[PDB]
Amino acid sequence: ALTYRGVDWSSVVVEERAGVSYKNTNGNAQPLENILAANGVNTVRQRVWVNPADGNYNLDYNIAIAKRAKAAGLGVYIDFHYSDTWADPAHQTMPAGWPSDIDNLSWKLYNYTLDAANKLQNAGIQPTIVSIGNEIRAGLLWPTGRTENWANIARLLHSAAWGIKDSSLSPKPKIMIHLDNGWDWGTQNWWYTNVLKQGTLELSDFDMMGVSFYPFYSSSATLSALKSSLDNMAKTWNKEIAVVETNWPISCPNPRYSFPSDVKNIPFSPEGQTTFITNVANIVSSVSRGVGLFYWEPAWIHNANLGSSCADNTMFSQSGQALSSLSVFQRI
Ligand SMILES: *[C@@H]1O[C@H](CO)[C@@H](O)[C@H](O)[C@H]1NC(C)=O
Repeated sequence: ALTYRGVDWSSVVVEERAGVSYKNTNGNAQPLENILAANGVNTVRQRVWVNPADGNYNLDYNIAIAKRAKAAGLGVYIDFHYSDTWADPAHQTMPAGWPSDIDNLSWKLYNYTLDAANKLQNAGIQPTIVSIGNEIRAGLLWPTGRTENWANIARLLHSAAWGIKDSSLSPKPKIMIHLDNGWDWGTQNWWYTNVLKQGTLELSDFDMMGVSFYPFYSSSATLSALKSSLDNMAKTWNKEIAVVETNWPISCPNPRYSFPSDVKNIPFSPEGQTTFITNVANIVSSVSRGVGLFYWEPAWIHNANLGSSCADNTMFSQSGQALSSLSVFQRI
């Protein structure tokens, strides 16, 4: 049913360079991209940073792994953070060297996006999806695009979108706007309504609405709330929808927040991951134009808790072997 069955495998080269040797469920060594493909994955998400000091996740880093994904028959979803480091609702740090005034920043954002798009094209990489920003619920490129400067945000997003549209990418990618807390209809509605009413960024400027959906940052993240929120988003703007980030723990000794009521019966184990992922996938599929699901960093074994309060959210053993839960992508 789902058009996109994927995972964010951004850390792949970082882990291989750290000595990780990935193995299939049979226990035999095999390139990660091939393991993913063999398990049903058809798309990989990758975070792109502007000028990270150590080079990890910069454009060259992404082109190299995108080529590998392409060779494994996997489509590529480019996630522009528009920052030199992690971009999230609490951090949208201006890339070093970029101007702060809206006129010039908008132009810089356009140039950067256009440039990156053309470089991807020249490398033979045509991403199927491109998000202009990562979880920009509180805006982007702070403080210039910090909420509530809806006028600046809409303008910046318009420039980013057209940087892609004016590029040489062929075929062109679907343009996505990504917000966190997919279950929170109030915030989704508040954000899109205020951004779209500015008159610069138009509905026709983008194609997809992506949301993050995690069970360990609030008990309000129920499957029912996700369903209702996505249904509302679909009926209001009728754009393709996708859960672009999600996790389920195989181990969670002491959570910082209570888990959502409709998932408390799901065990912390590979079997549990299979159940949770399949259920989230089917919630998306039950939504008008719900087309994708992406698990976040299933193979980052050296960062098992993946920034959450739960101990282990990966889908691979500490020795680098794919767990039984990875084949879930063959059934959604
Ligand atoms: C954007 O690129 C154009 C053409 O290369 C250049 O003239 C302009 O100065 C750039 N804008 C910014 C703010 O970098």
